[PDB]
Amino acid sequence: VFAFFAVIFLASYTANLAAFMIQEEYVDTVSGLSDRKFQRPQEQYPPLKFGTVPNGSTEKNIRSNYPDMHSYMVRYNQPRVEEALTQLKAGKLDAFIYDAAVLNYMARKDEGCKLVTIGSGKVFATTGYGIALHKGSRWKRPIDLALLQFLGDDEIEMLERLWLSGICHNDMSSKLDIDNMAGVFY
Amino acid sequence: VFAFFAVIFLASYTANLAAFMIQEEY
Amino acid sequence: TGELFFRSGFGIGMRKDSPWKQNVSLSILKSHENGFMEDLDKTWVRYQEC
Amino acid sequence: LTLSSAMWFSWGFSARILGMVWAGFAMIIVASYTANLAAFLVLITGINDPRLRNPSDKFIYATVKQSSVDIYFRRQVC
Amino acid sequence: TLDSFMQPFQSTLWLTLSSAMWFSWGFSARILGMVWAGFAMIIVASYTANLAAFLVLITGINDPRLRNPSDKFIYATVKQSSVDIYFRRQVC
Amino acid sequence: GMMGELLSGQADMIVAPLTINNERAQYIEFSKPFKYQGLTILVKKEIPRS
Ligand SMILES: *[C@@H]1O[C@H](CO)[C@@H](O[C@@H]2O[C@H](CO)[C@@H](O)[C@H](O)[C@H]2NC(C)=O)[C@H](O)[C@H]1NC(C)=O
Ligand SMILES: *[C@@H]1O[C@H](CO)[C@@H](O[C@@H]2O[C@H](CO)[C@@H](O)[C@H](O)[C@H]2NC(C)=O)[C@H](O)[C@H]1NC(C)=O
Repeated sequence: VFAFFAVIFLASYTANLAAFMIQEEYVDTVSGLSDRKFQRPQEQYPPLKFGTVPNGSTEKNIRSNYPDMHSYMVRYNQPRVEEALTQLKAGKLDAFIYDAAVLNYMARKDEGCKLVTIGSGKVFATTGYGIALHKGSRWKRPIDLALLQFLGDDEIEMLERLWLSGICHNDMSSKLDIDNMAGVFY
Repeated sequence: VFAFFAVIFLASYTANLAAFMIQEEY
Repeated sequence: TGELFFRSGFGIGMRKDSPWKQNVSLSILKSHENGFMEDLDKTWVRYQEC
Repeated sequence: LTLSSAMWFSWGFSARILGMVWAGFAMIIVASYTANLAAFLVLITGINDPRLRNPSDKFIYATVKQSSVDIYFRRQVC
Repeated sequence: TLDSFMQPFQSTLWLTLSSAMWFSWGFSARILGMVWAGFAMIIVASYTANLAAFLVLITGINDPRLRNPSDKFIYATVKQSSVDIYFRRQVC
Repeated sequence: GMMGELLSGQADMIVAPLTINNERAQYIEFSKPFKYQGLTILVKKEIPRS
């Protein structure tokens, strides 16, 4: 009676928690520049550095948005993007602030457990690339059409699927059980 | 001793047969 | 659901060759580059998650 | 005495050996039952969907008339 | 199936003396003992489900490595064979 | 439709969730986009199982 229902409930709970943890795994990080931590690097454990390579749109935006952050981020990688990625993989660099497309491709191509922050969807100041042409040039009207005509088809989509790819989709713990046992025994 | 190993073996068997059955009966 | 199939952004349309095109586009781009666009977005969309 | 023992081990000389084997069989059975429930508990896409590529009467793939989606659909071949 | 499950178990493993071992291998003092036995049962159930989850936890030309050349993989074929001809015509 | 309000001189600036496509860019002029987005599938779905 009571014991049969008890063992059935125990079996159901075991199966339920097994399926609960089996289809449950996700990784998340800080919210990005909106956080006060990025706004205020000076903390109890200040960030090691912010990898904003100068002479770019990111540098201009960050200088014209948060002058204090731009001044603090002077410990930036000069040579190239690859050196900064290697340094971050080793561990000297704390976080990298750079162009969304290049960083996303590097994440999707590079191996290991390195992932872009959750700000992939919440990318800051999403502007997009472009094909700059001379001021007031007559070439504006055709290209504006033609490239756009590329977009309203499978051309650019398939081409992007071809060139920029690589998998390693930018999506495990045990101490929660110890936390549970500590809480129960408390 | 014997009983701890017995319950560990029972747990391992339950898990093994569960993972086995997860991909059976086609 | 589904992968995005037409990745073209929105736009504020106007009559052809109107004198405002440069200024309207530049102001929209500046506000988007500034925090104004993100602020207007957060308080108006993506503010609910059930 | 066996009538109560069967219920007890279900809810838990050669006679004792038979009882122990029966208890082990019952334990194996309940383990199989819980694994079965776990497996049972463990046991829609974009424009690539065959229904979305080959028209089907079971699905009403409808959009906004005269909108941009109609224009995008009007140009591709299939 | 050796040393594949006991990664965190030994780390967290750290008349009553016999009762603890018995219920591990299975007034307010009896209530505490019953609650401890239930906690041990929950723990061993979690252990077996964790081992089950751990046990539960390469493509064609569409592979990005097979589309974008990579030095970690040596995608080699038979020289001068038909496969070389098929590869010679497509663009990427 | 509403593009008649712009081409026929009824209006002078189309402010709406306007999507950028070919013939619209052909007849009228646009600006830089202020919101990027794609086309997506909406389907009713019931998650829980008793
Ligand atoms: C951004 O541009 C400036 C301007 O050239 C670069 O400064 C040069 O840096 C190199 C390497 O340290 C020096 O040899 C030059 O003398 C510098 N020129 C000047 C005018 O200061 C700077 O390195 C660039 N930042 C990068 C590439 O990240
Ligand atoms: C577009 O913006 C420019 C920049 O402000 C405007 O040019 C100004 O026009 C006023 C009034 O004619 C002058 O007082 C300023 O000296 C001009 N400044 C510059 C830098 O040109 C222009 O009038 C605007 N056009 C429209 C249609 O809005």
